[PDB]
Order: sequence, then structure tokens, then C-alpha cells
Amino acid sequence: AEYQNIFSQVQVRGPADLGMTEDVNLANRSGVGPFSTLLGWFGNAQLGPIYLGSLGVLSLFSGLMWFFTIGIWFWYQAGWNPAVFLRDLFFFSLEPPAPEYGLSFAAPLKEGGLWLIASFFMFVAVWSWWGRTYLRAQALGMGKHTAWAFLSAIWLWMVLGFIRPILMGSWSEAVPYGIFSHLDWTNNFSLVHGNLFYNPFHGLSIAFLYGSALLFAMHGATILAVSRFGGERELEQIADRGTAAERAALFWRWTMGFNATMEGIHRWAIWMAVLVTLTGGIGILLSGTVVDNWYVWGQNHG
Amino acid sequence: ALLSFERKYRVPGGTLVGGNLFDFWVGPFYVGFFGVATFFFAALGIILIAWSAVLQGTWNPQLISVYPPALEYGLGGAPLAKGGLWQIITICATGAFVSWALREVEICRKLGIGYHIPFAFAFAILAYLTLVLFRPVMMGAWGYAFPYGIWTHLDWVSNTGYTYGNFHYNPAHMIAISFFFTNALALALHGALVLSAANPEKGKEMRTPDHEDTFFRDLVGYSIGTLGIHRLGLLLSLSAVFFSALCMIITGTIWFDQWVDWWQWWVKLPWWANIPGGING
Amino acid sequence: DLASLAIYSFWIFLAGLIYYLQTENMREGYPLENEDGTPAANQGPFPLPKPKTFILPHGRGTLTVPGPESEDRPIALARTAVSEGFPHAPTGDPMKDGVGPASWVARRDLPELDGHGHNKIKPMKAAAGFHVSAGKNPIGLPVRGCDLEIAGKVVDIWVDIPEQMARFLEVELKDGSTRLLPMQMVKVQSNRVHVNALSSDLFAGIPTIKSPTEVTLLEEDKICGYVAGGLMYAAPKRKS
Ligand code: BCL
Ligand code: BCL
Ligand code: BCL
Ligand code: BCL
Ligand SMILES: CC[C@H]1c2cc3[nH]c4c(c3C)C(=O)[C@H](C(=O)OC)c4c3nc(cc4[nH]c(cc(n2)[C@@H]1C)c(C(C)=O)c4C)[C@@H](C)[C@@H]3CCC(=O)OC/C=C(\C)CCC[C@H](C)CCC[C@H](C)CCCC(C)C
Ligand SMILES: CC[C@H]1c2cc3[nH]c4c(c3C)C(=O)[C@H](C(=O)OC)c4c3nc(cc4[nH]c(cc(n2)[C@@H]1C)c(C(C)=O)c4C)[C@@H](C)[C@@H]3CCC(=O)OC/C=C(\C)CCC[C@H](C)CCC[C@H](C)CCCC(C)C
Ligand SMILES: COC(C)(C)C/C=C/C(C)=C/C=C/C(C)=C/C=C/C(C)=C/C=C\C=C(C)\C=C\C=C(/C)CC/C=C(\C)CCC=C(C)C
Ligand SMILES: COC1=C(OC)C(=O)C(C/C=C(/C)CCC=C(C)C)=C(C)C1=O
Ligand SMILES: CCCCCCCCCCCC[N+](C)(C)[O-]
Ligand SMILES: CCCCCCCCCCCC[N+](C)(C)[O-]
Ligand SMILES: CCCCCCCCCCCC[N+](C)(C)[O-]
Ligand SMILES: CCCCCCCCCCCC[N+](C)(C)[O-]
Ligand SMILES: CCCCCCCCCCCC[N+](C)(C)[O-]
Ligand SMILES: CCCCCCCCCCCC[N+](C)(C)[O-]
Ligand SMILES: CCCCCCCCCCCC[N+](C)(C)[O-]
Ligand SMILES: [Fe+3]
Repeated sequence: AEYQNIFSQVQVRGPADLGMTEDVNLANRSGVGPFSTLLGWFGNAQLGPIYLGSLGVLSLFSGLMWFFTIGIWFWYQAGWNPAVFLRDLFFFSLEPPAPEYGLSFAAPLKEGGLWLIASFFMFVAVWSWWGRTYLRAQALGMGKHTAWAFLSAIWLWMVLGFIRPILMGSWSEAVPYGIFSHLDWTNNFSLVHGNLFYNPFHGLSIAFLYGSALLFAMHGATILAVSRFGGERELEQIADRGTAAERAALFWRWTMGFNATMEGIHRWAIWMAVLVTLTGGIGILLSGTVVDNWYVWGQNHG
Repeated sequence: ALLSFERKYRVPGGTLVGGNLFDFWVGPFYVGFFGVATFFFAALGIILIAWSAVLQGTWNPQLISVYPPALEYGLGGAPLAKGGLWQIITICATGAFVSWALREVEICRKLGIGYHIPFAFAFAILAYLTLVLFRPVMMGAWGYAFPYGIWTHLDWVSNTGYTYGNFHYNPAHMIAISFFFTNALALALHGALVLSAANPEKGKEMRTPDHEDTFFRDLVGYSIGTLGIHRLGLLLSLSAVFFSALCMIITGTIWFDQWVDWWQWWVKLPWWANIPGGING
Repeated sequence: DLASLAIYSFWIFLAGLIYYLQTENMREGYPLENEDGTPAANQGPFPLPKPKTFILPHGRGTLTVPGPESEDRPIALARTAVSEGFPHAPTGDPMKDGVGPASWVARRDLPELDGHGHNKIKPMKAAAGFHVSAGKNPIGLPVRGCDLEIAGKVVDIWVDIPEQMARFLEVELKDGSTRLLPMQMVKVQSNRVHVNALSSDLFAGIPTIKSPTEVTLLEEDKICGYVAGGLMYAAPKRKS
């Protein structure tokens, strides 16, 4: 076959793109990192710059703290033995306090308190990273769409680790920090709630997850198919529709009898994605708080 | 019937079969040979489902279910009412999906664009064919395929999954799930990114691609670029479906015990298999 | 109960959202038209949305959508049948007339600008200091058409400065002038660049640009359309 636009045939390079200034405090920006010829076959070669800042630093530090609290506990569970550490890596787990401690912070270090400390570092890493998605857009005079979408993911997270436990009346309802154990939690959660397949919000969540693969497949493929007409320059096609945008739209119109625009597709996208965690969070939040058994709920239709 | 820019594109040519016989539209819809084939397969398939519903004795869409032949039939033909209808409907569905894709190719040819869309759709078809054709053939029976019913198809997912314990431990399923989750993440971000530029703070000028790169580099120290993100979403979602097919083509064939036990090979490696302490000692 | 209230509310929200999403996607190409240019009788159940206004940067004005929709160009096609829904035959040479897969849109006859108001795409020989950094360097290679004949030689790469990416090869013809070929329509091999879309004798036909060191949205559309259109219209002379 002829050229397909999955990998570039020819890379070009020029001076390091330090970026748009706008209201960004450039004091807080790194300089570039190295150029990856490897990455540049597919996307951009340039690494950096990144933007530091106080929140940046706080989030990053708190994030590591979280990772290290879980890690210390892992080592300790390995009895400090490096070869046991690697062996049982996916089997280690930092668990929340037992039910009897309810929502109190009393729980002893080895018996729930360490989970809480890690949860604290996580709570501040994430929310401060969110402030970051907002402020970085602000500094550049852009819309707040990223911070808005991030909030959907945050919602499910919040519901799993924080809102549901509080509503359920105990931290023991929350998710353990571990590879295999978080899966076991996932499977038990469903079992204990009458099988999540009867939770209408689990169903919708699945529709949007599958929907996102369908849509990004469709959009990704469409843009590459019209990249020979400059299709990937999406903003200039928004401001000044070209033959790329027209052939794009007409492909879908001829196929399935309707179509999008160069801006509107990105609205289908954002909403397909955020709806995953949006409905998902609601599905989980209602579980155990309002519905004990989804199968039972589904028999009364509600 | 036409978009304000459509007419210039509605020229003759690009068909794969039948020259200009079916080279025409119906409202917005292109037809072509494969438009016609699609209608035939889809209509047959729907009629056969309706018949199946009459034999099953219900018109409720929550109830209608079309099951494959029981395992005793192996790979033979079952009597119509005991799985044969499932078999003909499955031929029809494949007929319709493949026809749909080939129609998409005809459209691509008319429009002078790349073939990426039908090629991407081909992965979805392959996943379908994995569940209903490849895996059953490999396992010796049509009965391993999923039934065609809104709820019953979900029974099959559950029963199949739990047949191997907690399906979470299928390693190929873990990779698949990761591509799905990463895709949804990237879709959210690509969408948000483009819209945040096209729709800046009140009264400001539209931002540029430079601002998009800047925003992301600022946030995480990298930006894949605009060609890259569209390559990325394509890759992520196609990979999700590839590893979905893989994770099932291997279940009940090369591996058929509890998936959790597959992980034992790591733990039982000579050099640490016996060291005490940790979880497994 | 609350779960029922929640699911029922969500379905209402979702209908509204699909409505919002469908209307948002009608800001171009609408209202629908008959094959002759006039508003169609049947417009569908979704209305057009209230217009929105994009402030363009670099003083280039605004875009308001939806708004009056016009091709702003002649369209050399004619009906081939007495009823709705059939193909329209080109009345001239569809490559030259810019119809079918050779179509172009009449976009602004200015260049895309970067975030700083400089030209987004420049020839590399005028981009300080861009260079080929990986892969076979096409500059200097003979250019082969799908008739397997040489049509010229690559004399430069046109690059997207802010995205540091190759967009066109500038190709010199037997007569000393050049043409841009879209990067996505050439195959860079080791001893040649191959162009499947065009036979060699169609290269003089590529729409020329008006200033030799920049390119406009309008000219880009004309170049890409012409070259793509070759896949259908050059096929009698191919041989792939
Ligand atoms: C949704 C319902 C369940 C659950 C269901 C499942 C199922 C089922 C699976 C996962 C899987 C994943 N889950 Mg989980 N998952 C839960 C929510 C979480 C949360 C959280 C709430 O913050 C996190 C961080 C994780 C992250 C993990 C990853 C280990 C893995 C890949 C996810 C991914 O591609 O992300 C997006 C990709 C990114 C770009 C970022 C993530 C990269 C990874 C490496 C970071 C996550 C943790 C990290 C510290 C791993 C350390 C590795 C070693 C210990 C050193 N899960 C909830 C409780 N999850 C899959 C897996 O393979 O597990 C083994 C899998 O099959
Ligand atoms: C993919 C892996 C599993 C799978 C496991 C799950 C699980 C788990 C769930 C579903 C659910 C869905 N599955 Mg399933 N199911 C699979 C097989 C498929 C196949 C197929 C291969 O042909 C089809 C058509 C469906 C479609 C269905 C939908 C009824 C529902 C929403 C899906 C969705 O938004 O997709 C994303 C794509 C879009 C957003 C595009 C929309 C296309 C949909 C609406 C087409 C529906 C067709 C359906 C009514 C069949 C009628 C055909 C007519 C006779 C023409 N499944 C296999 C067996 N499926 C969810 C549900 O709630 O079911 C009750 C759910 O929780
Ligand atoms: C046996 C298992 C049960 C069931 C258990 C449950 C449970 C429990 C849950 C799901 C959930 C979901 N299920 Mg289920 N699931 C079932 C079977 C299925 C099947 C199938 C059978 O084919 C499918 C396709 C799905 C898939 C789905 C998803 C649509 C959904 C998760 C959305 C998501 O994006 O989370 C992934 C995204 C997140 C978790 C958000 C991430 C949050 C951010 C803030 C975390 C950042 C981490 C960061 C700090 C880490 C840093 C590392 C970096 C590298 C730097 N389920 C069966 C019946 N499922 C979730 C749901 O919403 O249910 C309603 C959920 O809680
Ligand atoms: C209790 C159940 C088990 C389990 C059961 C298994 C089983 C069994 C399967 C999966 C498979 C899936 N599981 Mg699992 N898995 C579980 C829970 C999880 C969890 C979770 C968070 O808990 C998640 C995220 C997932 C995720 C995954 C995905 C990797 C995969 C489904 C996507 C897919 O195959 O698409 C592929 C795409 C398709 C099949 C759709 C193609 C349809 C196209 C070709 C045509 C349809 C068009 C037509 C009908 C439309 C109508 C026309 C209208 C006009 C629209 N599983 C639990 C542990 N899982 C499935 C898989 O990998 O299959 C390959 C699978 O069979
Ligand atoms: C439907 C919505 C989907 C979604 C949305 C979403 N997620 C997002 C965003 C949005 C739009 C945000 O803008 C935000 C983001 O900035 O992304 C780039 C984010 C994000 N989602 C992320 C993860 C994530 N999202 C997921 C879920 C989803 N995200 C959904 C699928 C998942 C899953 C599926 O479990 C994961 C795990 C991050 C990439 C980012 C949030 C970043 C964050 O909150 O960080 C806080 C903690 C730290 C800053 C440090 C963590 C500790 C690390 C171990 C340190 C790494 C740094 C180190 C110095 C490097 C050293 C390297 C070595 C490890 C080799
Ligand atoms: C490869 C990544 C993802 C992907 C890609 C993808 N899907 C695509 C496309 C691509 C690029 C197409 O271009 C095509 C499209 O035109 O999109 C609008 C399509 C498409 N994906 C669709 C659905 C779909 N895709 C799926 C998902 C995926 N598709 C993957 C996640 C799923 C999931 C996740 O379950 C579904 C439900 C359709 C909207 C469309 C194909 C439409 C089509 O082929 O129509 C022709 C045939 C008919 C109109 C009906 C035929 C009826 C049959 C004869 C009888 C029905 C039998 C059936 C087996 C019953 C099933 C019962 C269920 C309850 C289980
Ligand atoms: C090599 O070794 C070293 C030590 C150097 C480093 C290695 C460390 C390792 C191996 C770390 C590995 C970590 C792993 C495996 C982590 C896995 C994480 C997973 C899978 C978690 C998934 C679920 C997480 C959820 C749902 C978390 C939700 C958290 C919240 C919502 C926070 C709630 C806040 C609480 C309870 C604190 C309350 C305080 C306030 C604000 C009042
Ligand atoms: C809005 O679009 C997005 C980009 O921004 C322009 C990205 O770039 C990425 C990140 C992609 C990759 C390949 C990171 C790999 C980099 C290193 C350091 C190895 C994602 C997901 C994305 O959604
Ligand atoms: C997902 C990012 C990583 C992608 C790296 C893949 C490297 C592939 C290199 C292929 C080079 C193609 N070629 C020969 C034309 O140069
Ligand atoms: C998620 C992608 C993470 C990208 C990491 C950020 C790169 C910053 C590099 C600056 C340091 C320069 N260096 C490596 C040459 O020393
Ligand atoms: C951006 C919106 C895309 C629309 C997709 C909507 C599909 C509906 C899927 C049915 C889910 C059924 N149920 C019972 C589990 O709720
Ligand atoms: C959830 C899937 C339901 C199928 C309906 C999908 C909408 C496509 C309708 C196209 C419009 C037909 N038209 C233009 C002739 O009116
Ligand atoms: C969940 C996706 C729903 C897709 C259906 C929404 C639009 C279907 C057809 C829109 C109308 C097309 N039309 C007649 C305006 O050209
Ligand atoms: C074989 C699967 C069962 C056939 C489903 C019947 C087709 C009607 C359309 C399905 C959507 C369900 N709905 C909206 C009527 O409730
Ligand atoms: C964020 C872009 C990079 C892709 C990361 C996707 C997570 C799953 C990684 C598993 C990779 C397995 N693989 C393809 C190398 O075999
Ligand atoms: Fe896009």
C-alpha cells in the first residue's frame, strides 16, 4: 500500500519551542529536556519545558509521599527482604481501618492509620493537581475545559475513597492500595451489591467507555484519513472550514446519515469520556447507601 | 437533502462492484453495491430475529433472546428452533458488518480520502468474529458463543468470566482494560484541549495550536502534537480491542483453569520461591 | 426511591444533551439545500442554534456561525438524471475545475499564522535553523509519478514551524518552476520520492502559489485537492 500517516517518514527539527508567554510567569518554567528521535516517529520529539510553581511542587511532593507510604508498608510486609519484595509485589496491600473504628482517626498505624496517612497525601496531590489544570489554562487565557473534564474522574475517585465511606459510616468501605487487592475489592463490591450488571448506571458507564473507544477510533481514523488535506490543524479548520473538514463530514453523512463539525466533534468527545466517570460515580455512590442489591432493585424496576 | 457544500463532492465513480448501477444516494445516505448488500443481510437478519421472537413467544425487547446450539451439537447445524436461527443470523450479521465496511471503502474512494475508518472498524468486526466464530471453532462448539439478547448476553459474560474464577487475573484482559481506560482519558483531554483553545476566556481571541502545546508542556512537560494525538487515540482504541480479542481467544483454549493461578509461575521461580516472609511465604 | 429518581433524571438530561450536541453540530453546512442551491423543504426536527462568534487572532476578524452559507466559487458539475439523488457529471476537466475528489474550499487567501503572528509554514531554507533530524532526507531526490516517469526533483521541504513537522515537498519541474506536494501523498524511498496520486504529465497542473516563500490556506486547499483528485482521475494511467 501507499503511505498511511501512522509514523512520519521524515523528522525535522529547529530551535527549542519555549512556548506562548501570555500571563505565564516564565520564572517557573524549566528549559527543554532532550529530543527523542524515537517519540518523533509518532508524535513530537521535544521534551519539556514543564512548569514548576508552588502547587506544582506541593502536588508532586504529596504524590511521592503517597507512593512512599504505600512502598514503606510494602517493604515492611516483605520483612525488609528485597527478593521477597519483588516476588510478592502484586500481593502486598495497604488496607483501610477495620469497621470497628468507624470514621475515626484513632486506628493504629499497622492497622489502618497508615492507609489514612497515604489517603491524606493522595487527597492533596490530586486536588492540588486539579488547581493546576485550572491555573495553567488561566495563565494562558484558555477555557477551563480540562479542569472541567478532570472533575469527572475526580468524582469517581472521590466517591470510591471518600464520599461513600463517609456516607457508609466507616473507612473500611474504601479501596486498598495494591495491585491484586484493588481487583479483589472490585470483584467483592459487585458480589456484595447483587451484581453490578443490574446497576443501570454501571450499564451506562460501560456504554460510554465502549463509546469512547468507538468515538476515538472514528475521530482518530477520520483525521488521519483527511490529514492529506491538513485535517489535523483542527483550530484553523474551525475558524475557516476547508476541504478536509468537508470530506470528513460527508464521509459520515454518506455512511450513517448525519455528521459533525470540526468543533462539535470535540464536544461529542469530551462528553462521551466524562460521562464514563460521571454515571459511574453515581452508580457507586448509590450502592450500599440507597440500594443494597441491584438485582432486587431491578425487580421492583426501582 | 444536501449540505451547503456537498454538491461538488457528489460525482460519479469510486464503486468496487457494479460500475454505476448503484452509484446514487437516498437522502443523505450513499448506497452502492454494498449499501444494497447491507440492506439484504440486515433485513434477513432482522426478519429471522422476529421469527425467532414468535417461536420464543414474545415481542418484548427485554425478553427476546436468540441462543446458539447446545454444546452437544458441536460444530454441526442445529434445528432452526434449537440454535439454527442463531447460526443463520450470525451469517447475516457478519454479512452486514463486512458489507458496511466495504461500503465505507466505496465512500472513501469517492471522496479521495484515506482508508483508516473501515480499517479501524475491521478491528471491531474481528472482535465480534472472535466471540462467535474463532473461539467457538477452536473450542469445538457453537454453544460457546454468546446469545443475542440484551440481558442474556450479559449472563454469558458473567458465566464465562466466572468459569475461570475472577476474570481480572487474565493478564491480556489487564492490558485491554488499560488501553480502554487510557483511551477514555485521552478522549477527554483531546476534546477539552481543542475546545479550551477554540473557546478561550470571555472576550479573548481564539488560542492557537502553539497554546495547546504550551498548555500541555506546562502541565506535564510533554505534548504529543496534533497529528500525534489523533494517531494516539486511533492506537489506544484499536489496541484495546486487539487485546480484548486476544484475551478471549486464549481463554478455554491455551489456558482454561483459574486465571488467578497463572500468576503462580512468578512466585514459584527457584531463586525466591522458598524464601520465607511476605504474603506467599 | 432515590435511585429511580436518579436514573429517570439522567435519561432526561441525556436527551437534552443529545439535542444540544446535535444543534452544536449544525453550525456549518446548514440549512440543507436541494441539488440546485435553494433551501430544502425538509430540514429535519433539529433547529439551527443561536449564532456564536469566534474572535480570530492577529486582527483577522471574526467568524459567526451559523451564518449565510456560500460556496464562493463556480462548480463545473451537471445533473445526470431527472430525479434527486444521483451523481453530477463534471462538465470540464475535474482536476482543473476542482470538483469531485479534486475539490477545494474557498478559504482565506492568507497564510495560517502561528501564536506570534508569523507564517505557520515556511520553506526550510528560510526557517532558522531547521534541518532534517531523522529518516531519509528527500531534498535532492528525483520525483516519480505513477506512470513510473520522473517529473522533477525535490528542492526543499516546507515545514510547520510551531509543530516542527514536514508538510510539503517543494518540487522543481523541467521548466524551472516549482510545485508543493503534500507530505502525506508521497513515499520517500532511498533513491527517489514516489507519487502514486499523479502521473508525471499532471505535475505542471498542480496549482502554483503566488509568493514563493509562503502559502495561503486557499492555495493549500487547491494543492491538496488537486493531488488527492489524481487518485480517481489519473487511474487510467496507472499501474500502482
Ligand atoms: C474502576 C474500578 C476499580 C478498578 C478496576 C480495575 C481493573 C479491573 C483493572 C484496573 C487496572 C488498573 N488500575 Mg484500577 N480500578 C480502580 C481504580 C484505580 C485507581 C484510583 C481510583 O485512583 C488507580 C490509580 C488504579 C490504577 C490501576 C492500574 C494499576 C491499572 C491501569 C489503570 C490505567 O490504565 O490508568 C490510566 C493510565 C495512566 C496513564 C496512568 C496509570 C499508570 C499506572 C502505572 C499507575 C497506577 C498505580 C501505580 C502506582 C502502579 C505501580 C506499579 C508497581 C507497584 C511499581 N485503579 C477502581 C477501584 N483497575 C488494570 C490492571 O492491569 O490492573 C493490574 C485492570 O485490569
Ligand atoms: C463487548 C463485550 C461483550 C459485551 C458486554 C457488555 C456489557 C458488560 C454491557 C453491554 C451493554 C451493551 N451491549 Mg454488549 N457485549 C458484547 C456484545 C455486543 C454486541 C456485538 C458484539 O454485536 C452488541 C451489539 C452489543 C450491544 C449492547 C448494548 C445493548 C449495550 C450498550 C452498548 C454500547 O453503548 O456500546 C457502545 C457503542 C455505542 C455507544 C453505539 C451504540 C450502538 C448500540 C446502541 C447498538 C444496540 C444494538 C442492540 C439493541 C441490538 C439490536 C440490533 C437490531 C436487531 C438491529 N454488545 C460482548 C458479548 N455489553 C451494556 C448494557 O447495559 O447492556 C444491557 C453493558 O453493561
Ligand atoms: C467482577 C467485577 C464487576 C464490576 C466491578 C465494578 C466496580 C466496583 C466498578 C466498576 C466500574 C466500571 N466498570 Mg465494571 N465490573 C463488572 C464488569 C464490567 C465489564 C465487563 C463484564 O465486560 C466492563 C466493561 C466494565 C467496566 C466498567 C467501567 C465502565 C467502569 C470504570 C470506569 C473507569 O474509567 O474507571 C477508571 C477511572 C478512575 C477509577 C478514575 C481515576 C481517578 C483519578 C483522580 C486517579 C488518579 C490516580 C493518580 C494519583 C495515580 C498517579 C499515577 C500516574 C502515572 C502519575 N465492568 C463486573 C460485574 N465495575 C467502576 C464504576 O464506575 O462503576 C459504576 C467501579 O467502581
Ligand atoms: C463477571 C464478568 C468478568 C469479565 C468478563 C469478561 C468476558 C467473558 C469478556 C470480557 C471482555 C471485556 N472485558 Mg471483562 N470481565 C469483568 C470485568 C471487567 C472490567 C471491570 C472494570 O471490572 C472491565 C473494564 C472489563 C473490560 C473488558 C474489555 C476488555 C472487554 C470488552 C470490550 C470488547 O471486547 O470490545 C470488543 C467489541 C465488540 C465485541 C463489539 C463489536 C460490534 C460490531 C462489529 C457490530 C455491532 C453493530 C450492530 C449490532 C449495531 C446495530 C445498528 C444500530 C443502527 C446502531 N472487564 C468481570 C471480571 N470480560 C470481552 C472480550 O474481551 O471480548 C473480546 C469478553 O468476552
Ligand atoms: C472518563 C475520564 C477519564 C479521565 C479523565 C482525566 N484524567 C486526567 C485528566 C482528565 C481529563 C486531568 O486533566 C489529569 C491530567 O493532568 O492528565 C494529564 C488526569 C489524570 N489522571 C491520571 C491518572 C488516571 N486517570 C484515570 C481515569 C480517567 N481519567 C478516566 C478514564 C486512571 C485510571 C483509568 O485508573 C488513571 C490512573 C493522571 C495521569 C492525571 C492526574 C495526575 C495527578 O492527580 O497527580 C497527582 C499525583 C502526582 C502529581 C504524583 C504521583 C506519584 C508518581 C509515582 C510520581 C511521578 C513523577 C516522578 C517525579 C517521575 C519519575 C518517573 C519514574 C516513576 C520512572
Ligand atoms: C475498534 C474500536 C471500537 C469500534 C470502532 C468502530 N465501530 C464502528 C466503526 C469503527 C471505526 C465504523 O465506521 C462503524 C460506524 O459506521 O460507526 C458509526 C462502527 C459501528 N459500530 C457500531 C456498534 C458498536 N461498536 C462497538 C465498539 C467498537 N467499535 C470498538 C470499541 C460496540 C460495542 C463496544 O459493544 C458496538 C455496540 C455501529 C454503530 C457501527 C456499525 C453499524 C453497522 O455495521 O451497520 C450495518 C448492520 C446493521 C444496520 C444491523 C445488522 C443487524 C444484524 C443482521 C442483526 C443483529 C445481530 C446482532 C449480532 C445482535 C446483537 C444483540 C446484542 C444485544 C448483543
Ligand atoms: C522501590 O521501593 C520504593 C519504596 C523506593 C518505592 C516503591 C513503592 C511501591 C512499590 C508503591 C506501590 C504502590 C501501589 C501498588 C499503589 C496502587 C494504587 C491503587 C491501585 C489504588 C486504587 C484506588 C484508589 C482510591 C479509590 C483512592 C481514593 C482516595 C481518596 C478519595 C482520599 C480520601 C481521603 C482520606 C480518607 C483522608 C482524610 C483527610 C482529610 C482531607 C480530612
Ligand atoms: C491532549 O492530548 C494529549 C497530549 O497532549 C498534546 C499528550 O501529549 C498526551 C501524552 C502522550 C504520550 C505519548 C506521553 C509519552 C511521553 C514521555 C515523557 C515518554 C496525551 C495522552 C494527550 O491526551
Ligand atoms: C507510542 C510512542 C512510541 C512509538 C515508537 C515507534 C517507533 C517506530 C519506528 C518506525 C520508523 C518508520 N520509518 C522506517 C519510516 O522510519
Ligand atoms: C508525562 C511525561 C513526563 C515528561 C518529563 C518532563 C521533562 C522535563 C525535562 C527537563 C530536564 C532536562 N534534562 C533531562 C536534559 O536534564
Ligand atoms: C454522547 C452520547 C452517546 C449516546 C449513547 C447512549 C446509549 C444507551 C445505552 C443503554 C444502557 C442501558 N441501561 C439499562 C443499562 O441503562
Ligand atoms: C441509538 C441508535 C438509533 C438509530 C438512529 C440514529 C440516528 C441517525 C439518523 C439519520 C437521519 C436520517 N435522515 C437524514 C434521513 O433523516
Ligand atoms: C447517541 C447518538 C444519537 C445520534 C442521532 C442524533 C442525530 C441523528 C440524525 C440527525 C439529523 C440529520 N439531519 C437530518 C439534520 O441532517
Ligand atoms: C436480539 C436482541 C433483541 C432485539 C431488540 C429489538 C429491536 C428494537 C430496538 C432495541 C432498543 C430497545 N427499545 C428502545 C425498543 O427499548
Ligand atoms: C500513555 C501512552 C502509552 C501507552 C500506555 C498504555 C498502558 C498499557 C501499557 C501496556 C503495553 C503493552 N504492550 C503494547 C507494550 O505490549
Ligand atoms: Fe480532534
